[PDB]
Amino acid sequence: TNDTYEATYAIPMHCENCVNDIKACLKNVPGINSLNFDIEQQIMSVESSVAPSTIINTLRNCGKDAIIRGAGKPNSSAVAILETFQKYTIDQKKDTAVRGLARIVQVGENKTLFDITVNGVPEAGNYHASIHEKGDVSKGVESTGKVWHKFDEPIECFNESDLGKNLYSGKTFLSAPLPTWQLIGRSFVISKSLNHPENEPSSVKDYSFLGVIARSAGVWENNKQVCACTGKTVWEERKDALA
Amino acid sequence: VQAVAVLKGDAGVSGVVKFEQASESEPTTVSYEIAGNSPNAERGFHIFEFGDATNGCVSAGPHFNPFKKTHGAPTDEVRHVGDMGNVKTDENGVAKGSFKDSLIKLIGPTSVVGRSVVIHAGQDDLGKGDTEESLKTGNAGPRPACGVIGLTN
Ligand SMILES: [Zn+2]
Ligand SMILES: [Zn+2]
Repeated sequence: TNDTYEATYAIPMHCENCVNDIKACLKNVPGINSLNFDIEQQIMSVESSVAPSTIINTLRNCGKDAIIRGAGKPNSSAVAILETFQKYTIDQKKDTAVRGLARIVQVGENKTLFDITVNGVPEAGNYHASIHEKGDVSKGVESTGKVWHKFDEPIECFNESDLGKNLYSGKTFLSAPLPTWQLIGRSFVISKSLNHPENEPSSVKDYSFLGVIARSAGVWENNKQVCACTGKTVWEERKDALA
Repeated sequence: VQAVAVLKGDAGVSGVVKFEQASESEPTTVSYEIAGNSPNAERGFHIFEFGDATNGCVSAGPHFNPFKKTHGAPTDEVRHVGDMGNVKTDENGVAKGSFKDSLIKLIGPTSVVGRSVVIHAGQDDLGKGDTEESLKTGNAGPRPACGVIGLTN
């Protein structure tokens, strides 16, 4: 079981039993080689073959809220936020465009893990992930060129979404002999053939969301905490209240 | 080698940035067009170390600084390789221009492919300010739209 990678998650742990509960919360999660608690900087370093989502969710269902801050050797991990590039008749009027996330981690000289999550698709069903030639999302999936690699495990979206009472979600933990260096810069696409393409006022055939595969900070590689902003005006705030 | 980043963001600012570079040694040519910006003004324009936005600005890290230096202007010698200074905007809030850089590269160990491009809501003080702050971000304030640099053509 070489497919292990190290990840660091920030979780508050400055209470009497905080750590013990985390230790407890993950005790049954198969696939975890080790946990390290740096109580000082309140960070949990985790060695495993598990999907980051698994770690983050197992903890959520236990009230503990963890925030991943790094994963893998530097330059061994990537992230791809999956968004739609047009609105569908089946989407909701006031929705944003995010639909899923592909968190990539290299675990072998030639083998990377893919923690694919989809939360909130309007049409239940089996979606298909694949990596496309280009990381150009200027014209949606069209501007991404031909397929670079097609995954086979489907992404079953039938579970109920915490977002909407009738939205769906899914997840799938794939693995491919694709090194991270050939992945970054390209695009990750998840799409399904629409059940009724007839109802979309456009030549649209598939319901798809994608994103360019970006570089993610490796374990202990990024310590940015906050960031620049301005404002917080009361006179500005009033004008907004009386528009 | 060609790259491109599409700038989006819930701020009404949006646009596209293109990169061209024949060989690692030769300079990269940056081309850009961005609407939604304030009219007749200057806006910061940096390349962050990561493209990961799973946590916004934070997950993106600081300005891509492979050579461990301080914040500066594209002109200055001492600068983060991701310091593209300020882009000017016409009377319609549209910034349109191009330039060449010798530090920014689409090839080799310092490739910016996969990292993100951002445009701020304020003017970049190019590190010519007082504060330590100035030598870090340059005080360009908030960042209304960004994007990941991806391979293309
Ligand atoms: Zn404390
Ligand atoms: Zn800088």
